[PDB]
This record gives sequence, structure tokens and C-alpha cells, in this order.
Amino acid sequence: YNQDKMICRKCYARLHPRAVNCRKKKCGHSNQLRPKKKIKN
Amino acid sequence: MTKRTKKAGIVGKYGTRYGASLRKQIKKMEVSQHSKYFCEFCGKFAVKRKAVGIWGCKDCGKVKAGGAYTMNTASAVTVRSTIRRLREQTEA
Amino acid sequence: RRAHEAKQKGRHSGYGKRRGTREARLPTKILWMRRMRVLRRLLRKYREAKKIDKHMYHDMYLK
Amino acid sequence: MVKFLKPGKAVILLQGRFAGRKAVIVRVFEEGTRDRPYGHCLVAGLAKYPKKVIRKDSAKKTAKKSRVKCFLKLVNFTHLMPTRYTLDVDLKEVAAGPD
Amino acid sequence: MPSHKTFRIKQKLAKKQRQNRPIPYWIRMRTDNTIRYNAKRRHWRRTKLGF
RNA sequence: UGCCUGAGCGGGGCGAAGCCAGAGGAAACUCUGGUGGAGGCUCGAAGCGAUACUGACGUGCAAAUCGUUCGUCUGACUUGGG
RNA sequence: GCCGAAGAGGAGAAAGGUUCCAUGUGAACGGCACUUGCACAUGGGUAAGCCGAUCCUAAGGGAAGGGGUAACCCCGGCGCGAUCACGCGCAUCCCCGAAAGGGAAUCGGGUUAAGAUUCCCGAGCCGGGUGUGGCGGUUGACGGCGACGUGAAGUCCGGAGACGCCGGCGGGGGCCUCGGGAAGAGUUAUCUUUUCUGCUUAACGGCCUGCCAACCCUGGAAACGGUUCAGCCGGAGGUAGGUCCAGUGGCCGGAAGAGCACACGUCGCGCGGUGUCCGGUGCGCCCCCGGCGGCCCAUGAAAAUCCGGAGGACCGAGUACCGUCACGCCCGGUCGUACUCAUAACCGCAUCAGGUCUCCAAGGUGAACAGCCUCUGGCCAAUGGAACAAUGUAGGCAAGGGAAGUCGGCAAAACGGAUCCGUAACUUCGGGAAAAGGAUUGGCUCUGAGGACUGGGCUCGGGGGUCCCGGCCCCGAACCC
Repeated sequence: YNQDKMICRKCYARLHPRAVNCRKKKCGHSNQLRPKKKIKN
Repeated sequence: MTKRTKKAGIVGKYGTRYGASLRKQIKKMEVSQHSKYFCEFCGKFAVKRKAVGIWGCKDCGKVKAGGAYTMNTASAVTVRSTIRRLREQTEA
Repeated sequence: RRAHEAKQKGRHSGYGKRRGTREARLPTKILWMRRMRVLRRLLRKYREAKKIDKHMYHDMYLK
Repeated sequence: MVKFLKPGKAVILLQGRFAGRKAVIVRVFEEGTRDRPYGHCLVAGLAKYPKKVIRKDSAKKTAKKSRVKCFLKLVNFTHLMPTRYTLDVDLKEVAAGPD
Repeated sequence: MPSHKTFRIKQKLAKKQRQNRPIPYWIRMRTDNTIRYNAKRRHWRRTKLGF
């Protein structure tokens, strides 16, 4: 799948394409996600 | 012209680098395609290039085969005219 | 943040301290993106108050 | 709060392919019928002619075009009725006397 | 992902890993003969795993 | 070397198509401001390459390595996997 | 102090293969000590309907005639109804081939020494597979001009999935930021206080003011009008205006007085407060997404699956027929999951200055490079001690001369950003060009100039005009007695 996972800029914690938000510790709709740009070199 | 002496069309694509016999032709032969053209069906100044030899009118959407560079040309015209004349002599 | 209050409020716009490169700092296309939206927003407000004609509005919009 | 006669959602579209659109919500199965994956939901334009091929949502689809596929059938029929009437005249005249 | 998953390599790797254990204090004692330096016993840093 | 299918290229500079205004001409088309932005294009980041000290090392960190210099960097580009 | 796209942060692919956690040791290792450890020994840990495998199909590995070749080896009916049991229809087959193409469904909180979106607690949904009732309907649906919104065998046609490069507007998000300023933290040879953390909550059942594009809608009827960043669009009817469709990781609002700490205050419980705070700026076009124009002697995957158009044989009586809601249930039957992912867990004989892939391009000033930073976070590399000579390797600066040195100005120094001014020969007029050359630059303060909303001088002529309170009559009227 071309979506890969979304990895949070604060915590750096990976949480889905279906989850709206991160939550690794209270990250808690911080919405500070960017997806895996979908594969390189 | 605007800020153009000689003339250009493409010629920046070469730059200073590249060279002259070939430059006399290649403005002419990409730019003659670029020339908005009136569609044979509708008449609006729609016709633009889909691919090599492929032309399409933006408003009506009628897509046509034609020359590589140009919408048309002498050769196609001559062939159509000859065919029409032949059919008309047979009908007679 | 006091450096931002230290821009607020001019300063440092003699030539020297003022520097990234010429345009990069703001390409003037960034000022056009402001100007071009405003000049068309003014022309829409001016009609709907009614000050100009349809002939004048075309020419100036073209201008 | 009425049941119902109340707004909401199956398709018209946008010109990236074949001609269209106009198709009709009779409809949602899982949902109104627009822009998804695996499509879930349902479009028709009822029937016997804007001449739908319809094709399918939830999508980016291109229904073939409503006034044009009735004028393409009604003009096929308006062309079929004079071409039959001329054939029916040509045959009446050829059967009666000449060619 | 898993952490390359397939059971069929994964089990056999785990078998060699269970097989690489110390000899059991006892087999030194009843015993026939040997400085019982077991010996097919393999290490995370050195030499290299085989199948 | 090929094929398939993915991924990567801060930012900036220059300014080809042709059209506006302003202005000229009977037309042809022209002048000046100006816009838009084309490119195996330029200066350069990730990334690629490997020119120079003919340095350091030369029983090495290394069976070709290190530092500093230098070339390319939207393309006939680079690169993962299958 | 050092690390800053990671010379040492977070998450992972391959690969390793138990290296992880704990306890106990110390012969060997660690190029040294070692109480330590990724050494030794013994125990322990990895938990999936909703992550991935898995199913599909792509260069191709091909299975399948015939035939060369002894030979190895190599080229090139089935299906479905159908219940009573039985008959009917067709064209190119069938598996592997991506754990990073395509894809049915999950989040938030908690807890473990060691797992965790995996178990729990709460809540949700899916898929697959039998019953139930609410009823929405019944000679196969009303409404809205319209667009369009709220049965069923034989038989054909088909989207999404599903797609190139360049430029690049628009929505809006998490950011970055500021202030009102809670709550609570720093700290004052000498002050103003400012400064700092901090104000945070799903997935998703329900509402939307619902953008753009298409509306050959309707309606109007422009020969110059509308309009863009730009191209453009139009009388195969423009602009108004009465309509539509229609996005989102997106407004609302509910999920949610469900929720653990954030911090302080408490033996423990508790209780309060934060969690129901306000408002906005900066093209940061970033990642997600919807459009446009341009471009190719070069044209940008396929199938699974999801899903409907038709075009219909048959069947529609107090009998009997379907399909969303609701709902009830069962199943959910496979594998993997630890840890490293690297100047110590990979490859290179080594705890090797080498090599080895993806995402985090939104951390703060300054975006010219480079530096410094910080509440993430991480680290002080397997040698120290005491002097400091020459020799050497890294390296700075040397008067006055200025290449005399050397194959060679080699190196190094030197110039340097940026604005204004100005700019030669030659030229395929593209360029040459940042030619050259020369001048400006601080600290600081104000002005000028660049945003959205509302309003903007004296006289004449054109188009349009509202609320509040008190008292009273006759009637209707949700509700209560």
C-alpha cells in the first residue's frame, strides 16, 4: 500500500493512516504527523 | 519584439550552446504546432497537441490524427482531394 | 521574540545587517501575491459601491 | 427533522474522461456516492433514457452525458424515422414506377 | 511488518539456538572419555550462521 | 547492461513561449514598460562523482582508508527492492 | 561540555538469530583496569477479526501438445442453476511472481523486569456466515419543472481500484508566533519584572455555512461582456439569480461530567484546578486533497476486490414478495511479533575511522554558508599519568621586498553577501556577463510604501424604506390543574 504509516514530528511515534492523530504519550490530537513518503534512495 | 532581437520561439532551449542550420528549422517546426488552430468541426481557436500526430480541440473535444508537428499539411489534403475526385467520376 | 519586536519597527535596513540574498528574502512575486489579490479586491469593491462604468472597469482591469 | 424530503447525496462530476455527468441518488449502502476506494453505495439515473451506461461510484467516474445520450437516442430515432420513411418512400416510388 | 516472519526458516534457527546449550553437568561423570569441550557451540560475535 | 515497480533532489539566479497596457502603422507588424515562466541552463542542499595535496596512512582504522580541495546536482539523473 | 538530516535524537527494511530482561559470577574477551558488560552460567519474555503475512496481478519461473535432443535439457469439458433429479451456456488456460505496486476493518487510556495500535478497560467497526421485529414498500417507490434527492432466471455493456513530467492557484490541518492571561516554576553585588512550562484528548454513530470542477439545468439574452496568478470562457447563448452535485487527515457538535498527568497542594483516601480559555497575524502552498495550463520522434502497469447501468423471460388474492434501519449470534479456524538496525548486535576474518535501504525537510535566531542553540532526546568511544626538548604531523602569524622559489603560483593566502552605478573584443545576437571597474553597508529611531471589515466634503437630478414598551377586545393555541 502506498500509504504507508504516519510518523509524528514531536514524539516521532508511528500511528497509522486511519488514526487521525498521534498518541505515544499525551500527544493526543497534536495532529503532528507526516506520512511515510511512500518508499527511496 | 518584446525583448528579442533575432527570434526565438524555442531558441532559449538551445541557449548560446547548440548551433545554426538546425535552429532555422526547429523554431519553425515546434512553434507551428503551438499556434492555436481553429477546429475543423467547431471553428473555435481550441486545437492543441495530445502527442506526436495527435491533435485535440479543447472546446468540442474532437481529437484528430495529423502530421507530427502540424495539424495539417499539403500531403493529407492532396490525398483527400484525389479520393473525392475518383468517387465522383465513378458515380457519373 | 524581542528580535521580532526589533523588526516591528524597522531597523537594520541600511544595506549591511539586512541580508539573505536579493530577492530570496522576499521574491517580489511574494509582494505581487499581495498586490495582485488586493488590486482585484479594490476593483470589486469600487463597482458594488458604483463609481465607474462597465467600459472603464474593463480597461482598468486590463491596465 | 421531517421524514424526509430533506437535502443530501449521489452525483454530478467534472470532465476528466468520457463526457457526462448527470446521475441520480436514488441513494447510500455505505454512504452518498462519492469519491472513495472500494465504492460502497449507489447511483442510477433512472432509466429509459438519459441513456445511462451509468458507470460506477464511489469513484472519479464518468457517466455518459444526460442530454447528449437522449439526443443520441432521440436523434438516432429522429434519424431512423426519416431514413425509414425515405426507404418506405423510395420503395413506394420504386415499386410504383422508377428507381 | 513482522521481523522477517516465515515459520519454516524461523523454527529451525530457533532449534539450532536451543541445540547451542552447555553440556549437562552429568555426561561428564558416567562417562567414557574426554576433556568434554562439547564443541559445536556457536557465538553471537564470531564465525557465522549456516542453515 | 536491460526490465518491472517504488523513492529522492533546501533555496536562490537567469529568463525562452506569447499577450496586456501604453504607444505606432493602411496593413504588415514594430517600440517601450511589463507578465509568465522554457532549460541534458546557471550558483548550490539531500544525493551522485572523484580533480589536487602527487599530503596523512603505507606490518593501516582500511587487501585502496582519512582530512581538506574539486565536479554534477530535473536529468542520457540518482537510487531501494523484485 | 559534546551530538543537530543526526561526525552520539525517534521509528523501521534487509540482514543477524536471542545478542533482549533478571539474577549469579569472572577462567577467557573487551587490544587496559572491571565490582561492569552485547564475556560466562542459569532462569524468564514475543500474545492480532481490525499491524503485517494472506489475495491479486507486473520483468517473468513457468505447468500443458509437438518435436530437436538417447538423455540432461529447450522452444512453444468447465461453469451454473437446480431439488424431485436433472439439464443448460462459453472460449483462450492454471499456479507462483512486490511482506516498500494494488488492498475489507481500531483508537484512546492503562499495565509488564522484559510484549503491546497485540492483553486489559472503555468504545467503535469489519468480514463471513442464520433468526428476529420495526416498517418503508406491494397490479417492482414519492418528492423536485429539471437536475436530482429520500423483485427476478436466460443475456450484453462497465467504473473505481488506476497511475507521466513541469509550473502551480485554491481549501484547511498540525506549525511556527503573539497577546489577553489561568494554573505553577526560575530568580534578584544592583531592577523592571520579564522569562519559562503551561491551557491536552480518539477512532468514529450524527450534523455542513459546504470549496473547485461539471451544471450542454432552469432562467437571463451580452456582437464586448465576464474573468484569472497565468492561459482563458461566451452568444453549439456571458455576466445576475432560482436551483445541483460535490472534498476533507476539514466547520459543527457528539463520542465525552468517557480519559490519565500536568503541576501543586495529601499517611492513604479525597478535593480543587487544568481538561470545556479568547482572538488574530506570517504564500511556512509543507503533507493530505481538488483544479488548471504546458510538454514528449519519448505517451506514463495489470488484476484481485468493491459496485451499479441496463434488459428482462417469471411471479405478485384476509394468501404471499424484497431491501435499509434495528437487532440477535456465531465464527473470526493460519503464520509472525523479543532485541539491534549500528564509530559494539548487519557485510567486511575484529566491539574495523569502510560499506549498507525508507520515514521524521516543522524544533528556536539567521535561510549567503556555516554557527549557536533546547522542555525531545542522547553521549563523554576501551587506556591513563607527569612534562612539554629537538624530530614530525595537524596548524596561525611573520618586517620589507613580491614568484626572485618550483616541472608547474603549485599551495596557501587572496576576492567574497547584497544594492546602486556601470560594463570591452567577439558571437551561431542565445551569449559573452557577476566581464571589467567603482561606490554603499553599523548601532538606533521615525517616516514613506504592502492586508481584511465598517464608514469617507458643498449643490442639482435617478432606485428602495424599520423596531421597542404599556393597556384592551373577539378568535385559534403547544402545556398544567
